[PDB]
Amino acid sequence: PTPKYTFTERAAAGNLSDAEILNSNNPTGSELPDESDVVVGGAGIHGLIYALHASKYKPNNLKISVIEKNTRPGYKIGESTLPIFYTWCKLHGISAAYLLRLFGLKDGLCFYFLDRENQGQYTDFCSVGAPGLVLASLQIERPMSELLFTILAQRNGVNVYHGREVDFKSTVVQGGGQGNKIAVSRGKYDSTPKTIDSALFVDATGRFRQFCSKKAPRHRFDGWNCNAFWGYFTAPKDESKIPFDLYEGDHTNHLCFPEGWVWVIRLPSWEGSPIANLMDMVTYILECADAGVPGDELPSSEELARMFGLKFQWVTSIGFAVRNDVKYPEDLSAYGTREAEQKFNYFVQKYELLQQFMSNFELIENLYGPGTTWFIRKTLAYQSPVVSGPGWLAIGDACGFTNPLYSPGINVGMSTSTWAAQLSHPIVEIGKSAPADAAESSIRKLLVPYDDYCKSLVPALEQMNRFNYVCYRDTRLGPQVACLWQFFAGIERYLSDVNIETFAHYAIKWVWGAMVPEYQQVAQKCIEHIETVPLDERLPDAMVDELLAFSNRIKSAAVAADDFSLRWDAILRSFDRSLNFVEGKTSRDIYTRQCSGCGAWLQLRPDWKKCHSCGLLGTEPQTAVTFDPPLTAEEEALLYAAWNTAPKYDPSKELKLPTPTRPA
Ligand SMILES: Cc1cc2nc3c(=O)[nH]c(=O)nc-3n(C[C@H](O)[C@H](O)[C@H](O)COP(=O)(O)OP(=O)(O)OC[C@H]3O[C@@H](n4cnc5c(N)ncnc54)[C@H](O)[C@@H]3O)c2cc1C
Ligand SMILES: CC1(C)c2[nH]c3ccccc3c2C[C@@]23CN4CCC[C@]4(C[C@@H]12)C(=O)N3
Ligand SMILES: CC1(C)c2[nH]c3ccccc3c2C[C@@]23CN4CCC[C@]4(C[C@@H]12)C(=O)N3
Ligand SMILES: [Cl-]
Ligand SMILES: [Zn+2]
Repeated sequence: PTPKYTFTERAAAGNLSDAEILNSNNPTGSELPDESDVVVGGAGIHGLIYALHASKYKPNNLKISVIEKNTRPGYKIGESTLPIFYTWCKLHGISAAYLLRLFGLKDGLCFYFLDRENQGQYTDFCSVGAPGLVLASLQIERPMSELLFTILAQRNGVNVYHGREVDFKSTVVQGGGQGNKIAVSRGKYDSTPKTIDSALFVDATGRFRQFCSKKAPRHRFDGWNCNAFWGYFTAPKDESKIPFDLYEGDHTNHLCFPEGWVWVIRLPSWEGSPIANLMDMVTYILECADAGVPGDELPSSEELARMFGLKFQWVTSIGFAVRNDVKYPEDLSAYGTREAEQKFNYFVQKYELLQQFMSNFELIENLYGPGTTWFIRKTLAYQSPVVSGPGWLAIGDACGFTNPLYSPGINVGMSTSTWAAQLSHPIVEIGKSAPADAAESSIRKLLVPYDDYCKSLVPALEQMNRFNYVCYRDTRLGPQVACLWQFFAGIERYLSDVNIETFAHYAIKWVWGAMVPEYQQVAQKCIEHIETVPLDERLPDAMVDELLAFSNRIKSAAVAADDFSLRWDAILRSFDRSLNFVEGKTSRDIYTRQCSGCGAWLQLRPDWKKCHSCGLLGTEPQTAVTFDPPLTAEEEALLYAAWNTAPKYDPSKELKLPTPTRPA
């Protein structure tokens, strides 16, 4: 495809504001419709996942308008995504060759556990992603992902209006398909608000809970909660001075310690780019995805920046997520002038390994505009008690949230988004096909499983977070108990079978394994023991002994019961085939490599000879995956064959669950 500069030229020709050039790509047009089936408040990632999944699940059935108050896709924290998310992208027609032009490569999760009372000591837990011919995971800049999903939505009959705000004071939401009247303005100053008459409202306003907070107060869990503070840093090409052995920048890296943990995420940034130019670049990438352009013939990230007049750079997202029962010194003005800055630099110098690590990174000033060098957010975890009701439902963060750790936010949260997308078709049709009282009753009953799933979802994620946090207080519990159980219970068994039709059903069965019984039994023994040791104390060695032995005893039976064949010793660096810990083990599969030219991390596959980020040609041999233990040519061919394309929908197939096989 020859690249078009439609939006760049349209914007210049009419001197269009940012929201005006975006809204001009709507199928219905730049202005709001009088009527719609579904109005979605908020075009965060979940508002857009919802609209894309709803229209793709059953095309040309629902008219859907998304209202987003940001004039353009705004900054958001929450950048790490997982195989289920990529699979969802691939099911919606965008595979890794195209996604990697926009987003950073993620190849598994690695953890380093720092000893507090013995500064310099650490242990690790390392896993891998997948071969480039199986799948990828992504590190996404959220203004870019929201742009990609806006454009994809508009190309699929969904209207998306930026710079428009739902007025939750004058909006009327009523049940039984009688009719919502959603008030949409450009802000509180706006004299001329519009109304969209509609059947269903979707609250996707995130943590702001702008609608469902009117139906129930925010709910907090017992015990400590968490705070976060973070910033953006350079991404070094040469990672060899990082003080951890075998560190790799294309993992989501976790630096863990008694008070909490630090995320390290390498991802490219498009900040400084004009919005119209970005629309042309994204539109071109989708046209390339439509045409099936091979990766080696697709222009590199940097070439796209030159082609469309964009700004491109590599940055590292580094942040703290710590408990809110930590004791800070009263005076912290030696570490900065803002609180977020102060607590960040204070915590860095509390750990010699953190200070040594951070000394490889240079701080970026105001990457996302003024005032954005530092971020802080306090009291992270919460739950919405009421997530649906007559005329409305809520998705994503508006239902609840726990912690950045293991990225439940996007990757687990999309179970609600996609299930709600599927549920919306009968909800609207019920309203159009039955009188009001019966419609409201039938819809209420239809939504009981959605309400009940949501009600139980956040508490299970909360216990998962506390399980990991308490085990992060010891350098043996962290890797050998918490991480081991998360990956065993939460690895996505049978993901290669998921399609558009089964996706919501599969996703709600995942929950990162947090509902698995043996997982909760180990999680409860650990939490019950460790929560009785004050944070400023070291866990007694006998307590670690007892917990480690308990976990390994439950583990052996649950592992034996699982009927899913996995090369566990190839996927977890520190464990053998039966998930036994091996003290010195170091052998794992190798799926990635770092570009000698630009530093970007690449997936190994024979048909990707050039770097997708800068276009530099690597040597042919480098494209060879290393399987340890080895695979035959047939075993390798059989692997890649399973992951080529998703299966057609068979209404007689039993859905195979991601969680491990029950013992019974
Ligand atoms: C420190 C931290 C780190 C995290 N890291 C990760 C991670 O690595 N991976 C991960 O998966 N998750 C992560 N999360 C969680 C993640 O950020 C959220 O789960 C995710 O962004 C939820 O997005 P959403 O679409 O639900 O809401 P949001 O992205 O918050 O979108 C809400 C939207 O609603 C709009 N809006 C609000 N009011 C109105 C109105 N009246 N009219 C119109 N529009 C309105 C806002 O402008 C906004 O665009 C992290 C969270 C935190 C706090
Ligand atoms: C299931 C998968 C998405 C996955 N989910 C994880 C969760 C936590 C830690 C590691 C993983 C992995 C690595 C896997 C294991 N599978 C072996 C055959 C195909 C596949 C898919 C992929 C692979 O190549 N790598
Ligand atoms: C298992 C089932 C009760 C179910 N449980 C859910 C939970 C959440 C969301 C959706 C579902 C569904 C829909 C299913 C999926 N199954 C495919 C083969 C037979 C069956 C039974 C039924 C079917 O036809 N529809
Ligand atoms: Cl993650
Ligand atoms: Zn390169």
